[PDB]
Amino acid sequence: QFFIEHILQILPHRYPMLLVDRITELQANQKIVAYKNITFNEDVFNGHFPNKPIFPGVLIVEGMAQSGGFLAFTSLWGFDPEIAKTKIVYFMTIDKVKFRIPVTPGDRLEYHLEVLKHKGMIWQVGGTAQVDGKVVAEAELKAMIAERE
Amino acid sequence: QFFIEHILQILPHRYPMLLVDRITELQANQKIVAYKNITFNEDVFNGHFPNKPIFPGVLIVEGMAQSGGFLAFTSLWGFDPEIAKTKIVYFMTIDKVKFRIPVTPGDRLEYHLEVLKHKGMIWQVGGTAQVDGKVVAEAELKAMIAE
Amino acid sequence: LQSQFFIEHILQILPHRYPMLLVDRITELQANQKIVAYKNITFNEDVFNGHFPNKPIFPGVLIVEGMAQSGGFLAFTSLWGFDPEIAKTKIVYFMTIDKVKFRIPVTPGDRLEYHLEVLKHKGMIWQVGGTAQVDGKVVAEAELKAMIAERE
Amino acid sequence: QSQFFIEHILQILPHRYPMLLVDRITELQANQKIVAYKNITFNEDVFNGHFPNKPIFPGVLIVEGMAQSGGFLAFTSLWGFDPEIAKTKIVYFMTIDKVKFRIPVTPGDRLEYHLEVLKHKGMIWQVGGTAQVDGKVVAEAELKAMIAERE
Amino acid sequence: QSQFFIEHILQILPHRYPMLLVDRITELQANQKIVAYKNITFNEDVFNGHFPNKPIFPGVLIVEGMAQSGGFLAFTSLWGFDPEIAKTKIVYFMTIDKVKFRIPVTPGDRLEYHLEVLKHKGMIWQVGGTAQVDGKVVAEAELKAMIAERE
Amino acid sequence: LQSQFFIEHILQILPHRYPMLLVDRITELQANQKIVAYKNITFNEDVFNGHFPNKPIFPGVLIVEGMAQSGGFLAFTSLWGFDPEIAKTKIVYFMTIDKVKFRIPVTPGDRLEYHLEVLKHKGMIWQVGGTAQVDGKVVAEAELKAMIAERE
Ligand SMILES: [Cl-]
Ligand SMILES: [Cl-]
Ligand SMILES: [Cl-]
Ligand SMILES: [Cl-]
Ligand SMILES: [Cl-]
Ligand SMILES: [Cl-]
Repeated sequence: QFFIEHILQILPHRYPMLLVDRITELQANQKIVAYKNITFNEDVFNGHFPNKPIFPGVLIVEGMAQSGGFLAFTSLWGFDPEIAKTKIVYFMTIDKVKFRIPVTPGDRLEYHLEVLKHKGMIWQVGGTAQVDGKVVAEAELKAMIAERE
Repeated sequence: QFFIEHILQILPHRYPMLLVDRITELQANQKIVAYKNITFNEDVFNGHFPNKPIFPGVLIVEGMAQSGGFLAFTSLWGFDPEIAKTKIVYFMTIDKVKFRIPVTPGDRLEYHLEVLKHKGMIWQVGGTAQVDGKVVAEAELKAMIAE
Repeated sequence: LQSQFFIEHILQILPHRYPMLLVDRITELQANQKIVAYKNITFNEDVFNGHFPNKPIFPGVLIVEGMAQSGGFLAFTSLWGFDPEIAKTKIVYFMTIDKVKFRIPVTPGDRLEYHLEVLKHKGMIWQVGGTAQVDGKVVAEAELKAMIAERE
Repeated sequence: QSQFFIEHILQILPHRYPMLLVDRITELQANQKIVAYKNITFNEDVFNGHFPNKPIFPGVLIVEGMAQSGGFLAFTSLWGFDPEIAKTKIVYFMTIDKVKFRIPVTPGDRLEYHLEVLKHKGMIWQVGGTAQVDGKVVAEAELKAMIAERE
Repeated sequence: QSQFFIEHILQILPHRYPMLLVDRITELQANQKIVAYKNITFNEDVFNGHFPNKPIFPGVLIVEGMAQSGGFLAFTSLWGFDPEIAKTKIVYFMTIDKVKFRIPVTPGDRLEYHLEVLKHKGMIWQVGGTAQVDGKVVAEAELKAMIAERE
Repeated sequence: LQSQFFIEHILQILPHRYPMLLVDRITELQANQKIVAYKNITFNEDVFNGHFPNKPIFPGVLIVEGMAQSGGFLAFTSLWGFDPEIAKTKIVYFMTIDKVKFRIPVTPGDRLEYHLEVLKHKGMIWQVGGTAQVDGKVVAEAELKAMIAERE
């Protein structure tokens, strides 16, 4: 399990684009289960939408991407902050995205990603986003890990 | 239950000071149980503290005051959005608060409040704030509803 | 229906608001066919504080979002024309997103131009596909299916 | 020293925007008392939600400002003015008692903190005092906070 | 009235967060002058980038506050405290001149705007004055605005 | 010293940060003489929340700020070329603003182009004057004097 502090040392993302609060499950080269809490106290809700708070679907995808990248990175180098700073995880494609249920404040947005296939630095992950056991979204993504600036 | 939509119709608090996401239990003139999710994606963490996100203890208290306010608006006027939209809430007193465990991103901050006393618009309640079944804080407070 | 709309008009049709209204101006609009709009990218946006420190890159998912909002404007006005009163009773919902591909990173100073075309539409169901471009170059491409839903 | 400005507060207190609620220190006696203040203006984010059409500086933030006042007094009383030592320290609230709000604080108010040390041992400080506007008391509070090395 | 609080300023000026830069009106003489102020606190977003580790209220925002004060003066002089009519007008500023900055403004400062009508002909208002902190002239500037119909 | 600089470069020269860095890219630069730069204007900027609701207008005073920052970039690079270690120790202070005229309101979707020339300069004191332009038209005019000083 990894907490926000650990996440912050692996991912370069910061406020307000770090969308993973905690990692509950992690199997190298296999899968990951992480989540992000959804609360009203988030700036996005001011505009999406007034008097009707709905967590953006694209951000649910961004959350799945971040989880997948965290998976791809730790599988290769484990918990290594120094190496994390020397790498970039670039998302090339995203496909098969489907939104079934709206995520709102109060929900625990859980990400479930598994490694579909990986060769070299190219990693393809897929899975779902869930709230209390039900699939609220699904998607497949492909990332490329490379050397930073 | 009362979801955020409902909460917004009763409490006048708005971003970034509305600190209750959902109401799980309510019993007029008795008690209320609600909660707020804590995530890194909240502006308060930029300054509290950099590299060490800790949900402010005073905001935990504010969240309990708000939970008690909801119970007060409802015990008073039931769920009546139009009477509510004309009021605001003022903090009167806060006492006997203790912080046991720090609340952080990933935590589900559950509020437990019971009414200790009340007269007219002045309400006194007390209880705790809990994370995964454990008490992270205790407090008592008195607020006033006003036109 | 005109073919050019400014932020004043976008605000009357779309429900999105700060910081999630990612379309600044509509330059071309063909009912039931296509729309060409754009969003200016500037460092002065909160998103860059966290994506990323010292290296501002506009989130690929937001590029898609801007594409969806552009398509939503096209879908709505393709049916009711510029009608604020009705627009305020409808909300465009996207059900799917496919074949998204990011080719070039978008950065402050860029003029992110959205190019969406109507692949299929029946009733309130709209399927759109297209690209996001900067200086005539494709920076991303996507396909999305949306639903014109009732706000209440 | 007895007077300190925002430059000095920033070097001592760990708090940062939008949670640094002390703008200036007008006087302080080591291990004894500190007088400081925070300017309240409409141009502050909390006002968007507290409350629309009626800007009222949150009561719990006045308490927060008093605590930070105490923290500054605590830190300088232990290590004097030492930024390098202070940069890795954090401050945890332990308890809050007998607080009472008497007058709403609004934009244009100069919120003045008055804290006195009621007891302190090691990293644990118990301060007590008031928040004043135009020489009048708007709030009272007693609180215990702990200075801790960040780990 | 002679003194207007944030509540009143909100009903007269269209400006909102984070561009409403006047917190209270302490003096107001129809067609002659106005004295108002805005508190300066660290808890303001602008200090995040102007400048990190050195909070200095932007000079262009001091002029803005001065302009806002001039506008209130002009509007109230024509129709008094009338929120209803206020919503149908705009105070378009055409020129700014002779502005000099003497002392930087920092968190903890009380920025007091001192403006006076230099000329009023038809829908054109010319105002000038200074920004002061604790009796000291911090900035001066002249501004010209046009009263028009809100669209 | 080149004549085209991007945000990553501007970030390494000017001390300004969000939400007060109002220059996104430099398109032209002549040491000690002139500079042409620009800032993209988008609805997705916090300042529009209050200036004004339902009618986004980029504040005129912020246009002068942008002109000053472009000037600042000119001054720094003229003085020390592209030098991040030395620039990092400085800040910029406004001294005077003059002859500012606001001819056309700037709104989301506009590309605010700054055109400044060095009127006078000696040491850390720089005096510049020029215009702010949108699609070839003069949107604003201004003259200003600024000083570069150690953050001490
Ligand atoms: Cl959505
Ligand atoms: Cl705390
Ligand atoms: Cl991205
Ligand atoms: Cl309060
Ligand atoms: Cl300045
Ligand atoms: Cl303006």
